[PDB]
Amino acid sequence: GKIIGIDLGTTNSCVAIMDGTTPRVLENAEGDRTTPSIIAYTQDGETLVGQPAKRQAVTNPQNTLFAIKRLIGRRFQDEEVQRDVSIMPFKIIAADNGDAWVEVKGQKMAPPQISAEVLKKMKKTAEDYLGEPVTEAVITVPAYFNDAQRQATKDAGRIAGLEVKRIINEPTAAALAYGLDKGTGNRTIAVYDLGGGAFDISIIEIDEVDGEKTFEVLATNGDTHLGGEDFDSRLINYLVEEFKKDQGIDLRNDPLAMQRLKEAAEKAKIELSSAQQTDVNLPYITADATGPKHMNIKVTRAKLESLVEDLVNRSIEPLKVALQDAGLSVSDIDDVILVGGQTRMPMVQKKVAEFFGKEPRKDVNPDEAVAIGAAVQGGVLTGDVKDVLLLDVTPLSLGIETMGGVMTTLIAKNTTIPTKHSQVFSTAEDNQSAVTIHVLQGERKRAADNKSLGQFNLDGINPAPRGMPQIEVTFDIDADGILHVSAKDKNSGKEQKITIKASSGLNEDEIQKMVRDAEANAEADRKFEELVQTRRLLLTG
Ligand SMILES: Nc1ncnc2c1ncn2[C@@H]1O[C@H](COP(=O)(O)OP(=O)(O)OP(=O)(O)O)[C@@H](O)[C@H]1O
Ligand SMILES: [Mg+2]
Repeated sequence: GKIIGIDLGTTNSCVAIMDGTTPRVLENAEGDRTTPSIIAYTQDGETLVGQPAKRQAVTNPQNTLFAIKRLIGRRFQDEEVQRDVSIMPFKIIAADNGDAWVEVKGQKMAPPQISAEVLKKMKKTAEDYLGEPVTEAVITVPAYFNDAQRQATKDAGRIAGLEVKRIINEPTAAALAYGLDKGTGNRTIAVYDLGGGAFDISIIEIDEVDGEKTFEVLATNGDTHLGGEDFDSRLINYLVEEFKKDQGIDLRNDPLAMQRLKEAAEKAKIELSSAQQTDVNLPYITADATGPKHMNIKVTRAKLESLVEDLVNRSIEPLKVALQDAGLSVSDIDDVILVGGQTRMPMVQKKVAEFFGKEPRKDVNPDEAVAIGAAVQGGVLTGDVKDVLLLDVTPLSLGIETMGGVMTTLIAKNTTIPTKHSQVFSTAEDNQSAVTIHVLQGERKRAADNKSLGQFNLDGINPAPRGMPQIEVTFDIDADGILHVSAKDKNSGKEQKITIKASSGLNEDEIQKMVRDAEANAEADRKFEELVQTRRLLLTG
């Protein structure tokens, strides 16, 4: 029946549901509206999830899994995974197929199996509230997730016993949450998302026309090196160096001490969003030949700000890029929305307010907006939420080059995504053994006047006269906006394919110029195409 919305976070997860017109964030059994994305396998053979796992992490470093979102859908040889292997206290391994897996108590486990434990806890939280079984869910992912990362997140949902009705990206979710407020129509917003695992900025248009409120992503980009875990690392390094200065001991080779220090550092960071100073007090942190040793280090907000200032400042250039990619000025941004617990740092809030020249909206909850928006999307699917449309359409026509230097369109401009279209082409010359698939974007009929998106060859064509071979070309744009182009020789069975990433933005100013350019050249483009036609469309070598 009902469709729950789940924010599956690097650090914390959250589940919400539509209660008629208003979404409700649901509390787990401890009373908490968020649940740590932490999974622990205990000595006695049971699996802990959430705060119970978090509480015993410091004593069970090998078998307490966290930050698995950094691994989900990734290959073991991925740079981020290799970077992750050294710092993580649990064992990260290569699966037989090369994926990044984990090993706990001799058991090899794929990331989706681990994240499924967190999603199952979100599901029971909802089932407890509703008093009925729950199986339909909208699950969110970062806007920077690729196909493999999205697919692995869907698999995690299914392993949790959920029907994954939709995946949507976290900034769009936040925008749906904000867009519930009154007076939010026909505005451009900036979603500044500083979570545990990454920084992400999205520019989203919320328009209201003929009673329908539409949500469209105009630009997005992210940086996984600017997340709250990186803030923690700066403070941890400071505490390590300070303890060496104070007592001549380097804690880095002591895993138990480093786990306690990581937890204390994060708590000190959080406290310094409220206070001007805090005390990191860790008794019996280690010992040497002269007995036990104890840590007591005062950290001021000014010191923390000095340690992470570069991280905060590195979030500004991604903002400038997103605005360039949307073709907008800061003066076009009508509201700024902060998402993510790391945006509660006063320094972050001031830097964002300074850049946009306006205070971020304070009626958006940075810890819950993503889950709320996922629940809104669920309400759209059931009909509980009316007059709301997530708008994702192609900005420009997409096609391939055919004989005579012509652009042949496979997907027309303004086609709703996801979409799939195929057309059969043939060879231009007798006994042609290969064709070149040149993928093009734009509105002109001359292939050379459009943008080239990539190209690949299909060879192995059996000898035959021109026009006889049947080459099926398929364009498929998936829900992640990624364009998949394939060419298949129907008589030989051979196929080749490429993947084309989504554009980082949609610049309507420039798109409309291109459209007007094409309209201004419409008759000239027709005459060009017509006498090329005087020679099933054909492909050259
Ligand atoms: N009051 C605070 N001040 C500063 N940092 C905070 C505060 N509260 C939480 N954090 C930090 O925010 C981060 C967690 O934020 P959040 O729960 O939004 O992440 P997430 O959604 O799980 O991550 P992602 O979006 O990367 O999947 C952690 O680094 C945590 O230490
Ligand atoms: Mg998040």
